Amino acid sequence: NLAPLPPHVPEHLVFDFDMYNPSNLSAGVQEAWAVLQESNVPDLVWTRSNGGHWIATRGQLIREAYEDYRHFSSESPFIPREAGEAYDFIPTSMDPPEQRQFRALANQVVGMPVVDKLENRIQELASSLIESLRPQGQCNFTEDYAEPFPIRIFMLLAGLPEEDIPHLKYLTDQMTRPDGSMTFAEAKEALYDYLIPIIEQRRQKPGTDAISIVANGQVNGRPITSDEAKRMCGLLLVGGLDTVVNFLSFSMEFLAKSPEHRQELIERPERIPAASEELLRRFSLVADGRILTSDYEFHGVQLKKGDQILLPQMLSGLDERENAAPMHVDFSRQCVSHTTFGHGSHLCLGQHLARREIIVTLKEWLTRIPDFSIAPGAQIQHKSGIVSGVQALPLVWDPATTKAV
Amino acid sequence: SKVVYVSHDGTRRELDVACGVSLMQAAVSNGIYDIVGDCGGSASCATCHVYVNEAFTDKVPAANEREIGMLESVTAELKPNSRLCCQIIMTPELDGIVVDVPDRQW
Ligand code: HEM
Ligand SMILES: CC1(C)[C@H]2CC(=O)[C@]1(C)C[C@H]2O
Ligand SMILES: CC1(C)[C@@H]2CC[C@@]1(C)C(=O)C2
Ligand code: FES
Ligand SMILES: [Ca+2]
Repeated sequence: NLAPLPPHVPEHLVFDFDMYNPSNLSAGVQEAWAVLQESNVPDLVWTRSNGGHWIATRGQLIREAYEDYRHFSSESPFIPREAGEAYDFIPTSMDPPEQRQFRALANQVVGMPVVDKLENRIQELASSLIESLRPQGQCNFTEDYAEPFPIRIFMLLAGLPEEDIPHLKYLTDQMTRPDGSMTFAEAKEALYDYLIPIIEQRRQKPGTDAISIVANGQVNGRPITSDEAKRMCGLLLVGGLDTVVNFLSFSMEFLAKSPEHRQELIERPERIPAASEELLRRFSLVADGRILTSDYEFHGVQLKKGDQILLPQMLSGLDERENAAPMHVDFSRQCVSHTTFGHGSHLCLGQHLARREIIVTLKEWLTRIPDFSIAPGAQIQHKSGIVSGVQALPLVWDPATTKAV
Repeated sequence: SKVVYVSHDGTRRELDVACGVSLMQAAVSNGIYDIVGDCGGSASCATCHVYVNEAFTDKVPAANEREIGMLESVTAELKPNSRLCCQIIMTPELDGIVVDVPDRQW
């Protein structure tokens, strides 16, 4: 459980925090993480939990470390270290200059121009799902909307058949919500095995879908290999699933408890993009980090080569030094600052797709089901980790209050 | 205030850009696709490169060390008036600012 204090860490910087089991979780995950920002806690602390690691608790430090990949390498970005053992997705673990090569190629797949023309399909997918739930007066939002929406968007983007969704759901679920029935490495291998024949077929018969574009791309001044292609195509899938499922769940949990905020977006739909940015701030959910490349003094703290440092994307936006009254959701918030998509060269390459998914969901949901609530007697349970989330979200509504459009 | 973005081909687009918003953000928000903004504005990718019109170069705050470092690796021609537009923050003093967008970012 608790690792020994390395000789260079002074006892006054020690703090009790398990990122996989924070104490006040029942209050909600973001609340539980905000203990790290209580009055006298240092900007940079050490926890004995999860192998032992640093935690930057404040936005200023988090941003700074993310902007310095020479001292803070992505080669080992996960805590505990063994959590990324069989993790080899691209380009998570690369620094520039190579990481930039892969990002250039990924930008051809999920860049702003591609999302903009993709929007009509995203809306149709969201609308269909929502209209199929509407008459029921109930759903589990996480399984009934949050999960199917992003994975169908991926099938569209990647030119893949709907009949392949159960298999892909299963594999990515095994990686992310393991059953015990299969290791992460087995599930990863099976995903790559699904991808790689499609990769090779489309390198020789190119199309306009994401797999064709990746398969035919150049990195480092030469053709992308099948191995590199599968390892990045794998993350274009996995990257877009759990984060979206869980972020949409936190948002809808919030809206289900906030009839005035719902009413704001119903009466003024044009506020939905601004509201979405404030929800990204308030319900930020990712927490990964970096590894020290050399001994380095940072903000008065001696860090050693090989130390891991958690730089939680979640905390920047909750930092009261960056946003006044950080737990308050204000759709009119003047200067919304967050690092919910990360920061530095690794900032989410899918950010524009994510925002469109968020914005479309909120507009297409609120248009049809403006009035909804948590199921009575439902105990809504958060989970904490590298991607924190909601286990389930039973919603209920009176169908008399809904509208088909 | 207004910003004018001149594409490599001479096409000019004029945007209303609010105080405190970066010229990269305004470009990416309004379909100026020749500005990519891949890193999301922390002088980490050099894909928001622009040439600031010399009428405004003594009005824009100078580029810091980080921006100067990041500019080293722009893929279009680096010029004396090259800036990362994510590092140019709109203010009323800059109303009218013209920037030229190179033919490549990646
Ligand atoms: C609310 C939704 C999302 C959130 C909060 C989010 C958050 C993040 C964060 C914080 C990172 C950086 C982690 C690090 O620096 O080590 C990241 C990376 C990444 N994301 Fe997202 N993401 C979201 C949606 C998406 C979507 C929709 C896609 C693709 C369809 C996607 C694909 C990726 C990929 C490929 C990376 C790796 C980028 C790199 O390492 O250079 N994400 N995401
Ligand atoms: C930390 C990440 C957000 C990043 C690397 C992961 O596996 C994520 C959990 C999804 C991916 O985009
Ligand atoms: C938790 C994760 C999101 C990340 C990618 C796979 C995963 C299960 C990890 O262990 C690292
Ligand atoms: S947007 Fe990345 S350097 Fe400007
Ligand atoms: Ca195999």
